[PDB]
Amino acid sequence: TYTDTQLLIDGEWVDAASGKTIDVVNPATGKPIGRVAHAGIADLDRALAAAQSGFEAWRKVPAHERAATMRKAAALVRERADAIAQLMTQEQGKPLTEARVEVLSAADIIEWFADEGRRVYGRIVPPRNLGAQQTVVKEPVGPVAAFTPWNFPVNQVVRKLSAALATGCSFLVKAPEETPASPAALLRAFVDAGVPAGVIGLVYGDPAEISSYLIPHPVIRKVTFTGSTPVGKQLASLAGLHMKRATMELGGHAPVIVAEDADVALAVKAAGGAKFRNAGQVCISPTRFLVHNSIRDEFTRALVKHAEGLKVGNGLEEGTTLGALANPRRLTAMASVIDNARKVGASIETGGERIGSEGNFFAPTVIANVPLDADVFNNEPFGPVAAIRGFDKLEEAIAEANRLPFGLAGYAFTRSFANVHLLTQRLEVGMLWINQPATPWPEMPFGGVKDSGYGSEGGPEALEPYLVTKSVTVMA
Amino acid sequence: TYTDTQLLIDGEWVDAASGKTIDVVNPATGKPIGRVAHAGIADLDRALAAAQSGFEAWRKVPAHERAATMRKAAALVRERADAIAQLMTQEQGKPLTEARVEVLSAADIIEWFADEGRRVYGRIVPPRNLGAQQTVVKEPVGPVAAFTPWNFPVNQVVRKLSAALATGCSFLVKAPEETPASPAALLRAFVDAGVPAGVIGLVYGDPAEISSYLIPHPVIRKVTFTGSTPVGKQLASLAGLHMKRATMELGGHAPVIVAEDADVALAVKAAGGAKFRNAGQVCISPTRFLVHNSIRDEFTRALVKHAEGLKVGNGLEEGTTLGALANPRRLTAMASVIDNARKVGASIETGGERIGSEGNFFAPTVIANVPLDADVFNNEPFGPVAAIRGFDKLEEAIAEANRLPFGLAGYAFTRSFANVHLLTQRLEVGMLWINQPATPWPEMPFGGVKDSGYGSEGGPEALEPYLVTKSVTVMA
Amino acid sequence: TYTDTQLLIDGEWVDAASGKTIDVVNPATGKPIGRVAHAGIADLDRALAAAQSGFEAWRKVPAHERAATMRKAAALVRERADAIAQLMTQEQGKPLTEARVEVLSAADIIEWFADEGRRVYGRIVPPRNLGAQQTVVKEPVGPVAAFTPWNFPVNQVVRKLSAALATGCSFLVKAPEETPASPAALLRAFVDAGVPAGVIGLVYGDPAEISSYLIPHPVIRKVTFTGSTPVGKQLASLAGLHMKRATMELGGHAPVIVAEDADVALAVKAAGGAKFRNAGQVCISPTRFLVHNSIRDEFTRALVKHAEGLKVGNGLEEGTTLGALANPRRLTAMASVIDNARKVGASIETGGERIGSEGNFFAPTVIANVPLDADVFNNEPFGPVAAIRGFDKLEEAIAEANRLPFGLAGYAFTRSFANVHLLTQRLEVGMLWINQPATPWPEMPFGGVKDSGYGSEGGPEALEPYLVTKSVTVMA
Amino acid sequence: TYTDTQLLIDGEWVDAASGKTIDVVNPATGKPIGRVAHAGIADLDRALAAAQSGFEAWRKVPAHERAATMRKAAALVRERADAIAQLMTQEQGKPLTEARVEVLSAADIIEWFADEGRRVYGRIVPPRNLGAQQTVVKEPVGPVAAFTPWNFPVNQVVRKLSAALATGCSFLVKAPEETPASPAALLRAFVDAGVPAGVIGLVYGDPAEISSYLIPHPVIRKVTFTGSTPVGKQLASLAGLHMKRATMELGGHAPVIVAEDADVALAVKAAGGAKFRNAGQVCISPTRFLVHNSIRDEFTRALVKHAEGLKVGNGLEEGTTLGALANPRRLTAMASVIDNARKVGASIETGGERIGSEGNFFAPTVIANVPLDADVFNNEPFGPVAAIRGFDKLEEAIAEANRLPFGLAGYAFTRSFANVHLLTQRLEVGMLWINQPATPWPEMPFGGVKDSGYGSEGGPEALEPYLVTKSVTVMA
Repeated sequence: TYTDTQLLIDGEWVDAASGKTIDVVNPATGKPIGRVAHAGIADLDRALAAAQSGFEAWRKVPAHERAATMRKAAALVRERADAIAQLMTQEQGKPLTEARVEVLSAADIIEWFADEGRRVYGRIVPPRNLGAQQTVVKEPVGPVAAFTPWNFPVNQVVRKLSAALATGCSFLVKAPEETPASPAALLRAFVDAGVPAGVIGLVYGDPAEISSYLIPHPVIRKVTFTGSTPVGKQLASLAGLHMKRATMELGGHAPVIVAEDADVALAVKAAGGAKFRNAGQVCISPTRFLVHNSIRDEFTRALVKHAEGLKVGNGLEEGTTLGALANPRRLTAMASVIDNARKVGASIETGGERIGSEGNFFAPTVIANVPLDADVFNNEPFGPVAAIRGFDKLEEAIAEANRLPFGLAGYAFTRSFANVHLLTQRLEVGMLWINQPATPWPEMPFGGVKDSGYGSEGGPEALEPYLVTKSVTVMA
Repeated sequence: TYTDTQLLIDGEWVDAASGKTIDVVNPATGKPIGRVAHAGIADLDRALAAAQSGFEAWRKVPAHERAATMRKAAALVRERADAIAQLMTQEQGKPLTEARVEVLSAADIIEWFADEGRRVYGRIVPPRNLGAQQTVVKEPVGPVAAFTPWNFPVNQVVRKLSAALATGCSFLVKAPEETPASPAALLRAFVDAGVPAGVIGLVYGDPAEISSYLIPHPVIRKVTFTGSTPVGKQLASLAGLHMKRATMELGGHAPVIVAEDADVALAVKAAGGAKFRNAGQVCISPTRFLVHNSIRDEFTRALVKHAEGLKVGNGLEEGTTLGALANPRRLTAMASVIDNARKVGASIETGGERIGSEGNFFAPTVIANVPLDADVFNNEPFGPVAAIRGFDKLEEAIAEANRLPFGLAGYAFTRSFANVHLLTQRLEVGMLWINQPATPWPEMPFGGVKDSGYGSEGGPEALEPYLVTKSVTVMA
Repeated sequence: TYTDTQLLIDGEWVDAASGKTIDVVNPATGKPIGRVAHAGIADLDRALAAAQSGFEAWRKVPAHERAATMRKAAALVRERADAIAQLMTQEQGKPLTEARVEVLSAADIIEWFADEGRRVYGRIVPPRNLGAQQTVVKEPVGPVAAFTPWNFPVNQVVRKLSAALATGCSFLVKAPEETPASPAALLRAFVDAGVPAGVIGLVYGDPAEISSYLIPHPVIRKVTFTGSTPVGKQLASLAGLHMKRATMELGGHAPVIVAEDADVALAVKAAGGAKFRNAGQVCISPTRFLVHNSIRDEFTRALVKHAEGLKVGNGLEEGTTLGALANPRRLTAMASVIDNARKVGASIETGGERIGSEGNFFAPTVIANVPLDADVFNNEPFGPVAAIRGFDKLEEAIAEANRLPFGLAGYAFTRSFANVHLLTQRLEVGMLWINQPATPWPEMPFGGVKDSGYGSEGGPEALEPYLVTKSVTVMA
Repeated sequence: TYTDTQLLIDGEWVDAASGKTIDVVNPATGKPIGRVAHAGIADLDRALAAAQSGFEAWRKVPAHERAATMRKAAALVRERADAIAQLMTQEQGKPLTEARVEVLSAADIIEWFADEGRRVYGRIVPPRNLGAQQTVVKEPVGPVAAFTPWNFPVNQVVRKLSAALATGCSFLVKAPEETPASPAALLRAFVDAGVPAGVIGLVYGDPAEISSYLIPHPVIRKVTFTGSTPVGKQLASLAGLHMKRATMELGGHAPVIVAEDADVALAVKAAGGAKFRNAGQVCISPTRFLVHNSIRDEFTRALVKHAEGLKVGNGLEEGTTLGALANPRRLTAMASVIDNARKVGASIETGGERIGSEGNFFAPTVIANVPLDADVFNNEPFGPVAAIRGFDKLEEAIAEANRLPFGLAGYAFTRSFANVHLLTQRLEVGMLWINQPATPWPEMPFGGVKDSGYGSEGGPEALEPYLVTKSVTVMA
């Protein structure tokens, strides 16, 4: 089974006013599995009024009470994690084992942010005149509009929602029409835990119509988007025209630097595992493997061996470790990336093809001998493709790593302090993981640089985009 | 004496390749006093290249060395304060005494920021696996494009410049064509102190063309603009379209709430004195005077008396306490504000006319019986005009204070703790001063909310728009 | 019912080696209710070995796991709060309603410290040479010896224990022989929640023999004591002789300043309620009431009215609001304080006598017209006695407030910002509460100044006495 | 030239009421050079009264004014660096070049602390009831009694003095009778800068009698001592008996771990150079050289060569790189250390004798084949003596590094990240420097663990022993 999804407005699950719905298909099959309410402008006016009213309510609830309510939502997300994961796998394609991991960590994230909300500290500044008190108070910015994409239906809502809620903001999210049930199950946990009516809202419909209406509207004080770099540029431009606070989490093109002193088995296990996680459909997925010439061939073979050991299948089989891609455009885009690679003289080491003629299954693919003008080494592939090149000198790996307008994550494998320290200072990324896969715990900052966007969704830094800082000076 | 001003590119004071200049007028007389170079695209290209190199240089200079270099520049600014102030008054209109105060407070800013650059701290997070070290590191964002207005020619530059230098970014500023010499003099103190070629640049010319070229350019990593709300919106739109970090300090419309228990005489002294400072051409200037009805008449008359005491004349003549407005557009703008007040039934209690027929002199003006639809109570007048309205309940004054889309500064006068705490919580402003005029020290955050923009220019918060946060996790 | 109490050593509840026990009496009755193991030196050697081994174990458990374990202990303390409170009332005398409040808030404290342990942050310092990394790491100091008194058997263990546990330290507490069962029930929750063997230890016996042995012993790296000022001086002296880190929470003598603009009903309700809480047996209990002459008489009558409305009785009756004093020396000391008051010419307004001839019931007592040489206005009474004097000028109240070598808490009632600000800057206390009773939440610092001791048991500051800070600089 | 030194009391350089003096010797010659006033109880009484008044004064001076005053003092210290260094070398023994370095680094300290005084921040805690404001405020503790040793006469004073002045405490120091003039000269820079009468005081005399009088005295709120472990224990015992805040910087015994992958030449240059700095009379001097057996012989010979290169002679003669030891007790102490090394079977590889028959000259000495029971490997030698021992496993070196009750500084040389991280975690020291000598900058914490005491003299942490934390909760 798989349920139809409704809008959440003012504490109620409701149909759109007009009754219109959008069909939802299972990517592993191509067959309808349900429908989602298609909101129009009238449903949006009701969500906005409600968000305003919810903000006036929520900002008055003391932080410790807000925290206890959020921890209650978290316990419910944990309990319902298998049922929610089954919804997710069906609508998005990832393996059930991966969906379960995603939802359980959603509960972890909520819990950390609930406690963070109690530690939004102000400051007292030693004054220039002892007869005055000089303070810096932090307070919530107001109603937030969030736009979240399909690759992690739950986890891309959960950080934004948790940070908003921990600060005293209300929250109105447009989630993906193609993966709508698992984000709605997340918000249902919050409604059941006692977050009052209007603090949270959820809508689905025509993405352009919704974002063009919410972002200029005077109820909304803060906008947050995660998605593609070109769509973000369009939304950050609209937000700027209406002077709205904005954060953006966009495309990455993560380099992997395998230094001469690297453990190779480890690199392959850690970066290769990470590459094929959610079929490469991750803003932090390692893409450009820069491997020292001394071990390049050995690395390339071991990666090929890892790709070929993946069990492609419908994500509901527990043994499936590579599911279908999320939707048919991902096939088109993977076909295009692989064509261009062949055309520019790269070698397709394994994979490189659609599997079957039903659903969106594409084969895990490793490209070697990749020239620098290849599409895969310039545009974000966002799919189950690795591209390998060699280097001699660590300084040339770093410059390659920094060549692109992205961005976001980077990985490396090395053992010397000197290399760790050099990669730390020089690599143009928001997050760098060395000798392990990505472990984006909620207490670590998470966000990009350059075209990958700005603002963090972890650590205390994650609260700041939702806060206003106010200087107060009172002469006694 | 008044000097002609050049562009600063890659260590060198130079003319524009085209040789073009713009005439500089003294607002007190209407008479030409000098000229400034009118930069074109070609000179911007050399500034941008120089900025790139300067960033590579300055990012490598240890913070304690950057700090000592910045502190020398500040010592130079102090040494040259009379000369700088003389240039400012001539080009901008303010009295010599206020110019000197601006220039000295510039030095105070540079010093605080010099020291703050040494305290851009990272952090170490207790890890989930004890074999890994989880750190968060702070780094400079990159080359900055800055755009600054004419109201405080030196001070609007210095906070942006100081922030950028303390973090290790390079800095390219477009300063006002109408007030070129005093900022160029500030920049010349930094060159003479030892800031290397390319780290700082200064251009003048057509503002639209400079903005449109610098903001989309891939060398610029971060944009900062101080100015009016409409231009900031156009600039933030563009920044967004090209995914640039942006901060904005825009229009204010500061309410002043004089409560039933206020010390009226202190209220007149503090907020009257602040009103006519720089002839009200200040983003935090008290404008909407909300006075409890019990003391409204007493307050109006005392404010009228304070306006009448002011000595209007040329800024070089000692005695002068209110100079000329900075340009002919401000006179037209004041007559419109006053014509509208009268049209809508308000009473001009004093002032309200041009003085003489040469230069930009406007009498200090107090308006009462102001209806809620008068231009002065909706648009930022940015001029030597106070508007007074009465209230009965503090709650009504608070709701009026929040009514407009602006939210920069707020003022109040009251003695009860409960009202301090209420005002602190409820007022939608970035900065609030109670029982005193504004004292915007560099250690205090300084920035807006709503249509007044975002990002702070004081406190440790002023460094954050100039920094990227990198999560680094290394497994042993 | 009421249970006999054992030692906790190495995960096991055990008798002392020798079999010796100490009888426990109910203060409301004077009758034996049980016994507690009397530890000797051999039991201490076993506790110390175990604490060493527990420290090596606990310091290796990642913080998030430590937190989850502590939150589990907390949920068990919450569930068992009524059963634990019944033990407490019996052995200590406080009303059951007060005992329940104490234990429930113990669970709150644990939960806040569990999350605090995850936020023990290090720092990265911008280096003087870019080739080095300069860091500040925080790590646990080691095995802690804690000595806790009888007035709040559970809450004086719980803060020390929680802070130790959140930092990675092991913990060995000597709890009170006269109130031993409710602290043992607290530690039992931690054992049941999965804190491993030896991380926590609990012993009872001859207070001088235990503290003389634990404090010099090389396993113990940190000592913490809460109790009387003269006993602390002796223990801080021993700790200093063996160079052991020490914190001390000692006697208070809390002033209450009721200013001329005070709400009187509120002052009486808030400070009077607080005075008779746990029969005045609290280091923060308001003792010296300094009331403005204009309302002194009205305050004195309303306090008398509050004291006379207390229902004296055995604490197990739900309606009892003043229980018996904790032990027979409290009667002797209250007899002495009241004698001296009468002798120096003070007036006993109500109470002043033992009630009955069984148990330790003393009457709630209010003394007025108190000269400055009266014992009650110099030595900490630690019992159900208030002492009232007048003042004319707020500055004279403050000097009186600051006259004594204590210390700890202070209270006031006033409405003006000016007074709030003056009391804030001038009053020599660790904690100041204004227009309310004490609400010592775990997120607020808690500790004294002067003879009241040093170190805080709340806020992040509470972790620092358990941490070592290490500067690390590594040249690449 | 060398000058006689006086007491500094309440703004005035004065003699002791008794008129007594102590002779000051030049350690390089044995010859008298001057005298210092020998303070008695009566002069201490005037210092204590003056300290009380000075505290009342300085606590009222806004932090930005305190900072500017401190920065002037620092500018004076720089101006007078040759003169101060001349006094130091004469009285203390170190070469002129090292004295000048000490004096200049003093100025650097004062400046950092000046700036840190402006950033003693309080905080605002999200409240449990929104009608209350919960703040935590920082205040100066009160008058300080400081006791400082002869090894860095100016530098051991300056950190304590700077900390105390930045927080707003007053300061009374007993400096070394054997090296009086250079600290008095430092204190004279603060008097000439404008620090008011009473805020700073300076006495000399009988150390025991001064200590016993100042520590129990009710004017003294905080004690700080730098010195040997046995005297610190006696002083901490007394501080404790009178419930005074105390910090202690005591004996160190720094291990140096040269790992199998070390750069041996850098190891010799960094830790050899640091060994003979101030002829090893430093609390963080490398002493126990633990060298991997593979490179031990290479290391020993290179260190012997570096010791042999040093130029022994009077500190005023240029060329001199190792001066005389500071007093005759240090010669006796070195002969004992060397007599014991030889008795226990170690080999003296170079040095190990007195040079000449006048003054306190000792040859730079390297000892190898050192058994674990030799005095040099258990007691702090505080002299120009390195002891070398080999190891096979890094784990054995780490367990030796931790074996002693001292734990001040530690050094290592290694290239692998895993060893940096291991050493960082496992070494029981306050400060660790890897691949470089010690660089104790004022922004880095500086303090011990175990028998080396407690409290930091660097970083923001250096201010915390000089501050009290006050929780303030005000209900509207």
